[PDB]
Amino acid sequence: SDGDQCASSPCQNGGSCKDQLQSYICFCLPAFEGRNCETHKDDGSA
Ligand SMILES: *[C@@H]1O[C@@H](C)[C@@H](O)[C@@H](O)[C@@H]1O
Repeated sequence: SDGDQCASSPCQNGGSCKDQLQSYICFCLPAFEGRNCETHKDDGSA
């Protein structure tokens, strides 16, 4: 009962949305980045 910021799935790139205290959190893979998982980390050779 601390606000629901996971109704329209704010996460992206198949990110997992989880309702947390105050705000929320997007659980994604280690190869992804960004607040809403919208930055595919494709480097490999970098
Ligand atoms: C939610 O967590 C993320 C990290 C991925 O494993 C998703 O497939 C899962 O549903």
